[PDB]
Amino acid sequence: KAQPTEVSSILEERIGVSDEANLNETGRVLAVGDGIARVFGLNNIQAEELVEFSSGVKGMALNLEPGQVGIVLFGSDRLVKEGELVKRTGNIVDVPVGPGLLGRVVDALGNPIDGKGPIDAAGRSRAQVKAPGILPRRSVHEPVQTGLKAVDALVPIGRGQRELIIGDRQTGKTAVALDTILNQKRWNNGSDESKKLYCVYVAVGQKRSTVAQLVQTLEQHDAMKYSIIVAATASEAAPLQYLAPFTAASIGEWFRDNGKHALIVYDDLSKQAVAYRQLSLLLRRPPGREAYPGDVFYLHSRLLERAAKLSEKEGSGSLTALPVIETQGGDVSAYIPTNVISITDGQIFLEAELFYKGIRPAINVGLSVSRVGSAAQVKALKQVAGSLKLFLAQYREVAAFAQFGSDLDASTKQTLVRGERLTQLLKQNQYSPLATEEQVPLIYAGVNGHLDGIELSRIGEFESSFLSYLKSNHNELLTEIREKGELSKELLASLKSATESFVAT
Amino acid sequence: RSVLKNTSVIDKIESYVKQYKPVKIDASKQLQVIESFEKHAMTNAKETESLVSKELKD
Amino acid sequence: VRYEASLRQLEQRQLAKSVISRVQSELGNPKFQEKVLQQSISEIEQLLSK
Ligand SMILES: Nc1ncnc2c1ncn2[C@@H]1O[C@H](COP(=O)(O)OP(=O)(O)OP(=O)(O)O)[C@@H](O)[C@H]1O
Repeated sequence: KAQPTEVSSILEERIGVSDEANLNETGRVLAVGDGIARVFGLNNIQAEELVEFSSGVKGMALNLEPGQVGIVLFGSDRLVKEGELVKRTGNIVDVPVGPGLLGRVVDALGNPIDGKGPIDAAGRSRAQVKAPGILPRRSVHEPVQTGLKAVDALVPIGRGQRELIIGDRQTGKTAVALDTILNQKRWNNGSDESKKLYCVYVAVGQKRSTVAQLVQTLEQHDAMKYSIIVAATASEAAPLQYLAPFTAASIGEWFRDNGKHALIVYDDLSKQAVAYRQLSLLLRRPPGREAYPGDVFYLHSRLLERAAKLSEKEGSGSLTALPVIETQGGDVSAYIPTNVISITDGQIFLEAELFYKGIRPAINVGLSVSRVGSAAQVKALKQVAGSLKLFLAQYREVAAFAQFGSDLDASTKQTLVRGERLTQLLKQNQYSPLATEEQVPLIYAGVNGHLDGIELSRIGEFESSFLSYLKSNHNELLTEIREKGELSKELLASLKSATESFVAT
Repeated sequence: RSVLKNTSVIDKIESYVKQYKPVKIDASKQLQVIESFEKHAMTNAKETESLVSKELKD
Repeated sequence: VRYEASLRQLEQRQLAKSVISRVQSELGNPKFQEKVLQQSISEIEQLLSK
């Protein structure tokens, strides 16, 4: 209505700034080609200072020289014209942080693209913040319940444990962190903030239609009330795609330094490396391996180091990071991923053939591992999955061994049958997260060989059948697993009886 | 309701729901055929029970 | 509520083409002439602040 004209006219009153508009920055643009611009003047400019051109496009002054300063653009060069007037902000590049960012969808600069008006920001924060030192940290001791079966079973995640999701094109990578965010609805509907866990998804270099459908889907399952989307789509400039994950990392630091717990998801760092080498080659800087500048390790390094678990002295904040790396044909020896593997605290490899067999999630257990996840696994899951990874590696040993058609003893054929049941067990449809109380009895049935008499095709209906069985009947045991997160011997035997009851069908 | 500033129907559909707030009563209709089913049940059950309690000691 | 937000956005884009109408109203004026004195007194106010 006219209330937008009211708000815009109050902003016209601010437009008061003209009465104190004596900028000590303005200088002419010498040249501006190939995503860069040399500007004369600006003799009190700062290093990595945000400036704004006369055509409204902002920029970061990245390299300072006696004579000129090279400023990168934050958009197309079609708007910037030679010889114009370049006002400096007066600031190193900062972004809005605050709670009102939840639900909104912004650019790399916090300017919202959802069309939902301005941003209720609680402050501005620099992009290239130092990562915290070794002393205000703590080893992770709190779980991140992703809701997926084999993820929460085999590779548990601590609050702040930097875990890589690596895979290939169209291999179910995005759906993993997506359903993790959807699992976080359990406690974001709750009330304890230390149980709560806030979600920031960083879509860079991707299709705007894809991001729109993702935001749509997060509104359908109502994850949006705790979600923050950072869009750096492929139409936009390479420095925006370079810059945006640092900004979202600053947002995660805003949540972490408030004592709260937060989750950031990078998707993908691969295109960020493409944008960064696009920058560096347009900086005329020499490349190294696979035409990348040698600091690209330092790039994703200095990005991902700003994510850990704060100690109690800092208020016990945490920030967990989920990077995504698209590789080329299952290669794990390209220069870009081998850098990331040297940074993150573990790997979640998605084999293309397993999803080609429709096994979704397509987890290669033999490659995927976490380093310190076992310290923060759910204690019941830590009780019930000790033999599980051993048995699955055992079944993997006889997986390639059984292809020759040779008959075997009852031990290895037993492991073959039970590992087939466990393999067909851990499939899980999209948008179907599972609580820990739900994940425990499937593991307890899978360990104790009860699935062996069941048909291999019958396992999928058996899962939902036994779950609805327990939710109908042994709902008290579900509450016990919820409250304790730890199975006593009495809970163990009651669980055994409750299983073997429905195992009789 | 106050989210929609152009309300115009929310009173209508709200009083429509409060109108049909007595939705429909349930169906506790079986008290005559169901007791006949459990009558045949108790019949054949006590037949079986008396026969096996005799024939065990027999 | 969906149509309410849709109507707000249609109002906003019709006021955007009304902003075009306002600009075309502002273009043909001797505000072009008078507003030079605006800048004059203004720059007086800014430079007399220091
Ligand atoms: N558990 C699942 N249930 C149903 N569909 C799934 C599941 N896992 C993966 N998929 C399918 O895999 C396809 C790819 O999803 P996703 O985008 O996560 O893969 P990706 O490797 O991340 O692709 P991109 O990297 O291009 O986003 C989707 O079409 C989705 O339907």
